[PDB]
Amino acid sequence: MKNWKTSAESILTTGPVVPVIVVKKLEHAVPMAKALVAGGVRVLEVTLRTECAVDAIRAIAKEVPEAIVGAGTVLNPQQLAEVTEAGAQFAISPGLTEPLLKAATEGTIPLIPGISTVSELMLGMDYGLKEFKFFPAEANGGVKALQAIAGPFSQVRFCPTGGISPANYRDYLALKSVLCIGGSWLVPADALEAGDYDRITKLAREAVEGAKL
Amino acid sequence: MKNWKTSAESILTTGPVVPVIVVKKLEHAVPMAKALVAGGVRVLEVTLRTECAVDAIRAIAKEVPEAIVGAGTVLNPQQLAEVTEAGAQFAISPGLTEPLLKAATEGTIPLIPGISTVSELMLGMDYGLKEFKFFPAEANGGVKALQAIAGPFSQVRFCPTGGISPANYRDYLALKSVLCIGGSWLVPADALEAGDYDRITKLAREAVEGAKL
Amino acid sequence: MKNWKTSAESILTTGPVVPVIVVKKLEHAVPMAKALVAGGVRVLEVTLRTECAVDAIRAIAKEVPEAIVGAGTVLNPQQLAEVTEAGAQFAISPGLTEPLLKAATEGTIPLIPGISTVSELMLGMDYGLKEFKFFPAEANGGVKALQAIAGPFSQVRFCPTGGISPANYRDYLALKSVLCIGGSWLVPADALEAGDYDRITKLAREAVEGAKL
Repeated sequence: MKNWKTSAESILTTGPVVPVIVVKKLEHAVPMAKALVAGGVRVLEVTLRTECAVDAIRAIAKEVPEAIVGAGTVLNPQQLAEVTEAGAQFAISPGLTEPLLKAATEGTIPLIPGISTVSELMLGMDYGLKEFKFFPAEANGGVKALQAIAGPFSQVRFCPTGGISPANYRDYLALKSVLCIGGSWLVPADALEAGDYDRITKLAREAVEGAKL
Repeated sequence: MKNWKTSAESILTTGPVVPVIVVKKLEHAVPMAKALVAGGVRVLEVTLRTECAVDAIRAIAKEVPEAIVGAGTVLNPQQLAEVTEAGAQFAISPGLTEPLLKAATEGTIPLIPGISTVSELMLGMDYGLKEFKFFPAEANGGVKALQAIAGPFSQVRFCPTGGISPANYRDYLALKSVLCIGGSWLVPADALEAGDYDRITKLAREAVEGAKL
Repeated sequence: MKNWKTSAESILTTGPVVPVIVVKKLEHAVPMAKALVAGGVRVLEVTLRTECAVDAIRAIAKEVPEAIVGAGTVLNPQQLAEVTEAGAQFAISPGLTEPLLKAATEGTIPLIPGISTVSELMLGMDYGLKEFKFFPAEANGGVKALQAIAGPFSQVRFCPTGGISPANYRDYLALKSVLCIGGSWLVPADALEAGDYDRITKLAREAVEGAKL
């Protein structure tokens, strides 16, 4: 993608786990980010699901240069522009649309959009995309659905998200078409409150080590 | 929606159950409508699946003005225009398309379209819709699928239809994102054959009572 | 379809099984095709998943006149034009897109595109299509998903492909909405590589026989 200095591919190959973060209290954002990085996890997807999401991205971009912070739940060009202005290095959407694909490919940061069907995948491919999220992974029919969906497209790569846990992420990572998975367990909503970051570091370290072979 | 004097939201918040109606003999339409209204069920989806469907909508709008009569299985702008002219107060589609979303938003009655994936949901959201049918519910993976799909979208509301019955409607109604469900069991064929409209009134009454809490 | 001398329907009604072919070695294409025809299987889908695919289609169209050869994995107008020029009698795609639907209906050969949802089906129906692939059949939820999806569309017909084998093709063929199925087992990759043509003829004959009643 000519307008993207950082490729979507590089974002996904950084590590085997991309945490799907929901941040309710802004003050927890930076420490949380540092804790994840200290555990070996650098690509951070801050979902636009709370009022302070954009401000958390901005704060993490400024105070934690060691993170590759991005946005999640980007639903339209308007939000895409807002997270870009805030410093997102990448954007994730749970699905795709023509206006979002047009705005993203014309913009400066990579978009890795979710798909659930081959038709949706083909529409992203019409805009030159090769990297996608497979969301909701389990609900779309998990590993087997993903193996079927990917069968006719040898060059495509995914980051399945949705119902993935330490119990099954290895099943996904074993696939040739999968580069990494998205998960919510590295940052327990209740771990935030009270200032419990060592817990988060530990979980991240275990996620990374549990991913090998 | 600026062109819609009756909102899509008000159609779905009217009651917990929207009967999905397949009218084979025109003469049954009006008495069936009155019987459903007597039992407290007023939002009536007359599917464009039988030859007399548009005539039933027109007869119900004329003889049972208190019912909120609408059309179902609306597949394109041409059908939407026909049911609108016939007196439909709302239109339901099993899936969505851009010309259908465009024609609907340019028109006078609300469209509540079905979606099965987040991408389809996002395309509806680009036209500013917030109310959707989740069809076919069970085959799309039922409750869990809907819970995964709805997780990143806090403002959207659904009316799941497809495989819902007394056995499981409460499961769907309990979700925060669900306002009502679509079902076919309120109008049994044998009650019509018997002219036992009281059976239909009773079933509607039970559907509504069984939905509380 | 006015620009299609051969209807999409005639393609699907020719036989109960359409082999999904992956030809790695160009030299094996013609005798493979003759072996399938000798076993009673004429509609051949040569997928655009190998470098020699378009040449295989050309060689089969010229040399095995009793075969109805077409292309598979057609992803955009460019590929459609190319297989059209090489002699394909039909095109199959794993999903659909407006550009693909528009180029196909303006063209000379039938496109039977795959769908997974009612919205995808409706988009195809906006361009006048009545015949579709249901891909990936099993991952989409198999027979039940297909039954639910087709319930509101009495005129639509399908060719399910994806996870279908002798163990279950009968379950699909028994549906009133199914005209035939697509499968990969008649042409085992290892038989094509070695030139086991009597084996291929035998598998084809068993496929056809096992499909009755």
